[PDB]
Amino acid sequence: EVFNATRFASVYAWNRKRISNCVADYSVLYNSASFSTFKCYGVSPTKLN
Amino acid sequence: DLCFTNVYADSFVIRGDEVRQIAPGQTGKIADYNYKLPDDFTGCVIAW
Ligand SMILES: CCCCC/C=C\C/C=C\CCCCCCCC(=O)O
Ligand SMILES: *[C@@H]1O[C@H](CO)[C@@H](O)[C@H](O)[C@H]1NC(C)=O
Repeated sequence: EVFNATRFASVYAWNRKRISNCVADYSVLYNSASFSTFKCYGVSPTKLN
Repeated sequence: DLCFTNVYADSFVIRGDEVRQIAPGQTGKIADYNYKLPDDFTGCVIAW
């Protein structure tokens, strides 16, 4: 519902959404999604799991 | 102006958006299951 949505918002009226009570297993994105930019700031990616 | 000791060349083909994954950290599909570099890496990466 976040990554594979239908219409996104405009940058002047950008959208915000809360996430709670869920398991963050992102390897389910490997089969479909291919990101051009991914950057994490206060955390290393090898520790997100 | 240097001389190098134990030179190995590794070769493969990937997709463009995955090139940023050829680096010491960089979790992802290519780095988790296919090809991984160490943290104490001395060498060079080239892509075209
Ligand atoms: C849908 C919101 C989920 C909330 C996630 C919260 C914390 C986890 C942080 C980052 C993981 C997001 C996926 C990283 C991109 C996949 C590439 C990879 O690294 O393999
Ligand atoms: C969205 O639907 C599925 C969910 O993973 C995905 O495989 C597909 O490629 C996506 N389709 C779109 C919106 O292009």
